[PDB]
Amino acid sequence: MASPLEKALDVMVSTFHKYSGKEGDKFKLNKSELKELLTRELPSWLGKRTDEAAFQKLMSNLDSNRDNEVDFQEYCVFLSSIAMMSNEFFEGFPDKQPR
Amino acid sequence: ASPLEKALDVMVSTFHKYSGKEGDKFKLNKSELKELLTRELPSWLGKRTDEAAFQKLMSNLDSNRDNEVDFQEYCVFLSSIAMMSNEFFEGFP
Amino acid sequence: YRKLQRELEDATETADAMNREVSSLKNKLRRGDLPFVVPRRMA
Ligand SMILES: [Ca+2]
Ligand SMILES: [Ca+2]
Ligand SMILES: [Ca+2]
Ligand SMILES: [Ca+2]
Repeated sequence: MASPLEKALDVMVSTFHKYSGKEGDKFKLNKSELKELLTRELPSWLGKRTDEAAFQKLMSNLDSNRDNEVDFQEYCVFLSSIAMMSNEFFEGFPDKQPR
Repeated sequence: ASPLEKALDVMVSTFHKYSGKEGDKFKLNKSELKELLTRELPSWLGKRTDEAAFQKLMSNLDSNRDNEVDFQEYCVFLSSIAMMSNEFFEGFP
Repeated sequence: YRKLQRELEDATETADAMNREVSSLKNKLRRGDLPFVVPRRMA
């Protein structure tokens, strides 16, 4: 019954907790868990800067309420931004582009 | 591609399945949003038909006030749904 | 479907704030501020 989009939403939820529940606050991603999730679940989105200083900068900017963790809402804000990049790729093509 | 990477692409593809039907090729009007919700998110439909409720949802989503739902606003919509599903995930173990 | 009315509405009451948060992050990524992530979709 579930549509692809409905299943997609379930993946957003389940992937988060695959990593958040490893250490400390089981409902938030610490630096280590975030790095795991990104590296294992979003490999196509990893940039040319792989250093800790670069990752720290991302962590800090995702951690909007400044509690040193990434909660589900902050995680969704990041996912949205990624989806938007993919959409910009999508909309660059002519309307009848083959697919 | 991981399940998560594929899921994000499904979000993109589903949007354009409906956005291209009328008017602006890259935004959802009221009619297109209603279609997307009904056909792709039936699990989130209200218990009874309620036009006033739908209009209110449209207004909530239309953050930039242009009478349409663009892709970013649609992501916020999907995020809001995921956040509710997450409340369920966490609230009742 | 749901057992109630207006849950999607409840869920999107802070949509404005979230949009402003997403815009901020998207902008940082676009500006190349966060090179740990790709600036544009890649293969
Ligand atoms: Ca944790
Ligand atoms: Ca935080
Ligand atoms: Ca349209
Ligand atoms: Ca709008």
